Amino acid sequence: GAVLSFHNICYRVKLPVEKEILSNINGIMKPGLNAILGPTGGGKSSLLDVLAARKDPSGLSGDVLINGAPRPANFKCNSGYVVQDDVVMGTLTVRENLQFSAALRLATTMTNHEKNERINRVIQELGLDKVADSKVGTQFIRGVSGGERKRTSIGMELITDPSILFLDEPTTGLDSSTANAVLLLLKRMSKQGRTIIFSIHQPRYSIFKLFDSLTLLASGRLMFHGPAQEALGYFESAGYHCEAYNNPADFFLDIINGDKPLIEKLAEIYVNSSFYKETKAELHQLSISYTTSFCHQLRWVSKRSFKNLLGNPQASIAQIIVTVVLGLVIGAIYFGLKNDSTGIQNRAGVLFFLTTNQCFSSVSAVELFVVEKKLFIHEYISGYYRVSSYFLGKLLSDLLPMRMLPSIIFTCIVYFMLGLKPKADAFFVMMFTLMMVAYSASSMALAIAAGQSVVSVATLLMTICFVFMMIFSGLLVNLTTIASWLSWLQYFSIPRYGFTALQHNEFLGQNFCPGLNATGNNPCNYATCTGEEYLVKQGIDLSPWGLWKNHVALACMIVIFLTIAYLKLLFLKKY
Amino acid sequence: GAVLSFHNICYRVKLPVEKEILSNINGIMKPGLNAILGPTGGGKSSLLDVLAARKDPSGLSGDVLINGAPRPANFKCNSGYVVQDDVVMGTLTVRENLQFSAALRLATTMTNHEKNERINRVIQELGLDKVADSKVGTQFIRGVSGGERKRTSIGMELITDPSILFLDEPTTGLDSSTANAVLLLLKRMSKQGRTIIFSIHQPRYSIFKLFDSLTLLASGRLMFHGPAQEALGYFESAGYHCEAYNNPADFFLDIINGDKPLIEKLAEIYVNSSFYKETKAELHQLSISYTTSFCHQLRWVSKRSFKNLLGNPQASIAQIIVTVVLGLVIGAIYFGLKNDSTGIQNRAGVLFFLTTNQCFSSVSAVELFVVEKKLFIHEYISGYYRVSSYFLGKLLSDLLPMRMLPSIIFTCIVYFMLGLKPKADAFFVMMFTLMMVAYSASSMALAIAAGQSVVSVATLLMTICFVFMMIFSGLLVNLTTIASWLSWLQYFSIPRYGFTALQHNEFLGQNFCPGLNATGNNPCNYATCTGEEYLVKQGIDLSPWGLWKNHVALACMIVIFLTIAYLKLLFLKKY
Ligand SMILES: Nc1ncnc2c1ncn2[C@@H]1O[C@H](COP(=O)(O)OP(=O)(O)OP(=O)(O)O)[C@@H](O)[C@H]1O
Ligand SMILES: Nc1ncnc2c1ncn2[C@@H]1O[C@H](COP(=O)(O)OP(=O)(O)OP(=O)(O)O)[C@@H](O)[C@H]1O
Ligand SMILES: CC(C)CCC[C@@H](C)[C@H]1CC[C@H]2[C@@H]3CC=C4C[C@@H](O)CC[C@]4(C)[C@H]3CC[C@]12C
Ligand SMILES: CC(C)CCC[C@@H](C)[C@H]1CC[C@H]2[C@@H]3CC=C4C[C@@H](O)CC[C@]4(C)[C@H]3CC[C@]12C
Ligand SMILES: CC(C)CCC[C@@H](C)[C@H]1CC[C@H]2[C@@H]3CC=C4C[C@@H](O)CC[C@]4(C)[C@H]3CC[C@]12C
Ligand SMILES: CC(C)CCC[C@@H](C)[C@H]1CC[C@H]2[C@@H]3CC=C4C[C@@H](O)CC[C@]4(C)[C@H]3CC[C@]12C
Ligand SMILES: C[C@]12CC[C@H]3c4ccc(OS(=O)(=O)O)cc4CC[C@@H]3[C@@H]1CCC2=O
Repeated sequence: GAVLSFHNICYRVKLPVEKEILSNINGIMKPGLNAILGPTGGGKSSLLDVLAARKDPSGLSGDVLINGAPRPANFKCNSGYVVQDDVVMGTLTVRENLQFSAALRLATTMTNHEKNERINRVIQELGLDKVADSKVGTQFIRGVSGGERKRTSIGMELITDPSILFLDEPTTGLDSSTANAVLLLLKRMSKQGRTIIFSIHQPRYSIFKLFDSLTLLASGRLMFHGPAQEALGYFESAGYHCEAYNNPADFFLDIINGDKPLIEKLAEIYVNSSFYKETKAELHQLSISYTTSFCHQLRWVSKRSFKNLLGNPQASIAQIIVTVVLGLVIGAIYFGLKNDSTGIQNRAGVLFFLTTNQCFSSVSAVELFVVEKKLFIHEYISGYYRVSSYFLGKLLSDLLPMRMLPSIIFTCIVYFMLGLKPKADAFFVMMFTLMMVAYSASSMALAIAAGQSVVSVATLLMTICFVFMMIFSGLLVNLTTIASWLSWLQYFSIPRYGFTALQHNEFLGQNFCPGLNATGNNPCNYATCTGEEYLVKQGIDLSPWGLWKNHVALACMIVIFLTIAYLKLLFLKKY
Repeated sequence: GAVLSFHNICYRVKLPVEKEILSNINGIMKPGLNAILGPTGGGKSSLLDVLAARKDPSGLSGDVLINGAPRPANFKCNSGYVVQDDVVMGTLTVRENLQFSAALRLATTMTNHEKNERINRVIQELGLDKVADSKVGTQFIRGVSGGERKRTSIGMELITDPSILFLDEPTTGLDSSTANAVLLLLKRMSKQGRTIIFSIHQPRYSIFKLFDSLTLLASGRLMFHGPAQEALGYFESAGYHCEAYNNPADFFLDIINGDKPLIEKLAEIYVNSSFYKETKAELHQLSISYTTSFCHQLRWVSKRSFKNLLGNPQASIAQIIVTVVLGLVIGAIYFGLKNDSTGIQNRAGVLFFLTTNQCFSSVSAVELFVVEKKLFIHEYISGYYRVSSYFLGKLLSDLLPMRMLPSIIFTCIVYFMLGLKPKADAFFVMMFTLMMVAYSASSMALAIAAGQSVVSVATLLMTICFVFMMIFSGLLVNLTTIASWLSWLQYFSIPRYGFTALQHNEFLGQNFCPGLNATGNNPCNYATCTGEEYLVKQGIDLSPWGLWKNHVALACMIVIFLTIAYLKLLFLKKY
């Protein structure tokens, strides 16, 4: 089968400040059951990642040679990597997660019936039949414990039918007789050609027999590499005796920890050993395309995020409910506005609140998008889909429906309850304008929080930007008294465009005076008797170009921010 | 030493829907080294909690008898409980955490020098000298690994000099030769009278010798209880043989898992065993005050939260910085307001924004308070302090300084930059009013989010309430057109009181007309020529009672909400 091999592996990590993890490991793997066993945080996951082509190639001083020839281009297609920290999506069922992996990472012509057959096979083999359709962990719903979740994580890669396999701590938290079941499964599979590579913590001596090739790492340096049955012989020759300890693994790990630095002494002793010579001799003897179409990747990512949204209420149902309640409350407060000395303040207040609420709502959904960062990274480097597919899928999942909906709710209730402009064109223009401001706010939210780690800083920055934009809306300050050298910032406010468009189609045919015919017989200034005078004092144009110009400014903002978000994703250091 | 004993322990957990965890355990502990070893999620933490008096006594059908006499009142004073999930505060150093525990849970007359001596002793013994003053984990700052963190958690109770000790999975993630160090320490201590009780996952056969009394739990039922050296004899008699397996613990746990339900068969076999008779025979043979003063508990909790705030920037430094920047920006935008046709809109906008920003800021700090819920619960049931002490400590830590500060910043910048009322009394009234609204918003935040689990729902509810309150502020809707049967809600708005008080001392001596002397020669209505006419149209009283009444309404809201928060804490199911 696959014969991975490496030569002079080294690595460095930037703390301008740099360190070395993994100092100079020289070794060969083989088809069968290979292993990496060493002290925690000594270089176990690091080496596994480096072998899996999952770290930035600005540190692997050295190489990797599959069967001699360099890493084939489909290497990430032909191998599975079981992560160490359970990147399984919490709001789905187990069977749906496995369906997801099977649908994306397998062939196309395979009938769905056979995919389900394989899924049931994995479900039985991993010991998951009871929780097969249960719900994985969530903050609201307590879910299956680590055992079932980790077995889910392992199944997600086991379903891929890989010809190479990688695992990082496959049994951490698995119960003693379920870890044994897992490893007996692995050993049974590792007799058909699959080259298994994994780390492990304190295996049982029964497990220890199953191994073929063993590798000890402690503080980067390679300590031993050879068959597990001769690990004992090596240490026995180098002045140690087995019989005192009964589980070889503990004898090995105690030797490392002292049961003039020792680690270097062990390293320089190994480099003097015959195994090293055999390693060097054979080593010198020896010397992206995705599976399924774009439409399919789009379909399946969109469906998964549909399921996630329906499963998560605090961003989907909570928003709709608070929107309905606010619509009703506002319909009650300002009910039946009067064309009177109060109508101007009332109308400006209503329009400003609708606009600013449409703006500030978008933060919740972008938080739900941000928390997917690590999951997305792991799914990408594992070769699921293209970046563009993930992007458009998330768009059609959340940004399209959950933001198009509240605007319809708000207009359909408020508009006729509050007695705004009574024609139809004004109704639909209000509806469309609210849609536009919602989408633009979402786009800015994405472009700010596309590629960020922590959700609290993203939220803080987003709220700061939105506050700065709404300060320029036009209600809080009369825009014609802002100084000359600061007015230019008025063009950068989404609420400005939205609120301006809303006022322009509302105030246009209005007059707020006791009797319009003979209220001008005493034509005092500072009167605002007609609506248009109020519109002018706020600095707004009157020909339809004012309204449509606001709309096109909003559309341009949408497109620009979406492209910026896509670029921040594409160039992100996806490692 | 202490001889805990129990009889007919049972428990139930409400899923109106109920289950049984821990079915009918009957057993004795003794001074020395006792243990609980059984399959994961089979009843190991549950029993330990029940013995530790840490579950609601609506399920312990049965009893616990220390040396025969019932549980003494200082039982939570004389025992330490090492939790399973690392409730150590992430933003402190290790030595400061241990100082905290030593200062609260030990005597008073002990000189601080000796407390530090004990701390160094524990630091050496637990293997923590290197990270003794490092920083525990944080999102912003990567921190010491679980090994060091778990040793910190264990030290926090080991410093108490307890005459009884409890541990739940003391070694999960500890390195093989550090787990061995921990357990050799425990065994060495368990020869001086301390009655150690702990669970464990897959101990080594070397460790297995150290035990004195063993206890196997699998699906609630008691499987075996007797010395670890005769556990083998029991199973050997009941048709099993040891030699096939080399680590007794794995032989035991494999027997449970099948290496006609078996679990009940084992239970009914045990109840027929001689050990059961000895247990029954001896069992039938056998048959809160805090340490330090209030001032001291207050001092130390306040100091710890001081350290936490300084260590956390996103709620302490970020707020001050954004406040300064907003102060400068607002000072620039409205610079030098004019008593002119725009002054009314400008002034109302500035005052409304200041008020609503003071209101909406309080959410961050209350989030930081909410995330302390589980930590507070664990520290209370462990007998650190009184509830009132924790409450007043958190108040003097966060609510006092971090909310008193921004108001001073805002007034000192904005007030003179924007040319508001130019006397001093108005300056200080604005300052005091902003302080009051800040405190009232914080109080409502606490009373809403005192005793809540998830931070996202608390934030959502809080923002909904704040939005509903500001809708009634007076800028967005003219309060005299709200219907009769909804006006009463105007008294429930903090922004209403704050904004009203701010407008009342500002608009009072003002007139917004071209030339005041002969602008009334054309006395048209809908003019708002003087400020007071604007004040009246908004429905505000003019005698000083308007201003002071707003202040007293705010003070009453503060007191009411603080008492409500304290009651929600006190009656909380602190188990
Ligand atoms: N990205 C990183 N940043 C900072 N330090 C790192 C980074 N990667 C490794 N290190 C450091 O290198 C040392 C070894 O890390 P390593 O990844 O090999 O532990 P590990 O293999 O994952 O052990 P385990 O699998 O049990 O968790 C660690 O002490 C760690 O501090
Ligand atoms: N408060 C509870 N609510 C619901 N179920 C519970 C509760 N306490 C226990 N259980 C149930 O009882 C079973 C056993 O729980 P238990 O506490 O004994 O696991 P455990 O001892 O803590 O195992 P481990 O220590 O490794 O975590 C679990 O399956 C759990 O679902
Ligand atoms: C019902 C209306 C009037 C309440 C106002 C909206 C807020 C307060 C309500 C509306 C719907 C509610 C949510 C409905 C469903 C769930 C799922 C549950 O497992 C946890 C609570 C949670 C997340 C609720 C939290 C509170 C919530 C968001
Ligand atoms: C990176 C982000 C913030 C880029 C900001 C670009 C925005 C502000 C740009 C994109 C298109 C631009 C608009 C293009 C056309 C018009 C119509 C014109 O008669 C007035 C200016 C106006 C309305 C522009 C204002 C600025 C504008 C809206
Ligand atoms: C638009 C303007 C005002 C944005 C203001 C952002 C400033 C005030 C905020 C944004 C993100 C914040 C940073 C977030 C994380 C860290 C890392 C930590 O180890 C030190 C504090 C530090 C560096 C914070 C300091 C305050 C900070 C820089
Ligand atoms: C739990 C929450 C909603 C408590 C609500 C309490 C509020 C509404 C209470 C607390 C203090 C009260 C105020 C105390 C004093 C005055 C001054 C008086 O000349 C008019 C009534 C007025 C203004 C009261 C109105 C009601 C009031 C504001
Ligand atoms: C209340 C409001 C939503 C949120 C408000 C807000 C929220 C945070 C804030 O500052 S912040 O520190 O929380 O970042 C300031 C403001 C000022 C006005 C703004 C709106 C007026 C109408 C509206 O619906």
